[PDB]
Amino acid sequence: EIVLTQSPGTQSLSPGERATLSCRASQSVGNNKLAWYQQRPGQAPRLLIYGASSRPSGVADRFSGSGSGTDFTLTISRLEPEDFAVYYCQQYGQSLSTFGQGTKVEVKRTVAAPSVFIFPPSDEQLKSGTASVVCLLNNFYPREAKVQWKVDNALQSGNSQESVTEQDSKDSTYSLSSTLTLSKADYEKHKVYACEVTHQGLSSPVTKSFNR
Amino acid sequence: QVQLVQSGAEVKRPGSSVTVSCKASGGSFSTYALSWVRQAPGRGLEWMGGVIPLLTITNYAPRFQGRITITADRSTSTAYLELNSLRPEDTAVYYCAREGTTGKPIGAFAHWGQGTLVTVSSASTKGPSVFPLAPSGTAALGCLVKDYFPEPVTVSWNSGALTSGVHTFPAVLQSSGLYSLSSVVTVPSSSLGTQTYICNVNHKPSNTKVDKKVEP
Amino acid sequence: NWFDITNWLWYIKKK
Repeated sequence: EIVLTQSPGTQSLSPGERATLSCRASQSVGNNKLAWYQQRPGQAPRLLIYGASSRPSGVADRFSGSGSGTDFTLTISRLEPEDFAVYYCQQYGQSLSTFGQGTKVEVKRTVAAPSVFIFPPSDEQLKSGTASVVCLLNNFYPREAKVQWKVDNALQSGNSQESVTEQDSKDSTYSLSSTLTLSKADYEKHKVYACEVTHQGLSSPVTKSFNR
Repeated sequence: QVQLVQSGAEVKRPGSSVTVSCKASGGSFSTYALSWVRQAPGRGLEWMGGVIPLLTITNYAPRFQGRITITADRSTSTAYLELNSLRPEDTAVYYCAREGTTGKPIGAFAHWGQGTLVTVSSASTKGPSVFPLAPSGTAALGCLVKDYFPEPVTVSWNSGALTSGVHTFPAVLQSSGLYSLSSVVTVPSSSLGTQTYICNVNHKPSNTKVDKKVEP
Repeated sequence: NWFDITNWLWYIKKK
């Protein structure tokens, strides 16, 4: 099986800048049968390059492919806003075709600390036997952030989940939502509900809390 | 010219089999290679296999050899993927993909279907509860859309009039096998006294359509 | 290579 390595898996670049994306193969790709695809969130992939260097009509000429053997490169001469997306390489030089894991090209911007908000459970939800506490981390950059839930200063495990938005098209930030879920009976056993946030933009962790 | 149209979303129980169709319109169906590629949530593309209809020549990835069948009906220009012994990790968007031309074929996949979401789950259709996230220069407020199945849910604010500062998050899959999502908006604190904020939640499978007023 | 078969089918169906 040919393993395709796309490293780095993320590149943070500015509009107008050049991008070069690497695809390294574990063994020689037969007849340079290497393709590149773009994929935007919630869309099917789109072919950019085939045969290592051939560009279909309709693909912008700011995209070019090069390389042979085990060493392939996708070049974007000047990034336009629509070029911030995920790029996948694919080899089809053997009957077992394989894809790389993708490189996300994202917009670099200044570091932004999250604005943190905590929401107690609604009286409506409490009537139903469950309690959900939500922590919002709004408009931060870069994407890496950590949330810890503490209940009466006890670190929680196994009772929270989180998700993160796509990079905002206007301000290039991310946001994150985390939900801590307890039974109503367990929620009523504790007083202090806290979410503790770690991020590059914060010199020390930020805690938002309420007392039940 | 070439258009690939797939069958609709499927919910399948663990251990069952799923069949996804791909109907091609335009071009020549019999002599061009059709592949299936899947993508699990938040993960990469994975080539599964393909068929050349004219020769009935299949080519399966070793990972799927023993659980996959790809067939082609020349009379209807339709290709089919069958995947057996389904497991939760088979939850993915399944795409059909046909090679391009320079016509002379290129191997690489120029033409893609719209994708088919296959969800492998023991859960039954369930509409969400919609709970306010009440606000405490800037305030945050939102709605928690809790315990629904299957995907998707859509959310707007003020019937689409409010988009600035809105973040609707990806759903999470809870230990019950039900989904939960949140949607938030940041607004000026001064607007809380007087402006109405309504989250419009739509879950078509359960016919859950809630317009939740979120107030201080 | 299965990915080369349709190129052969194209070549032989021209002539």
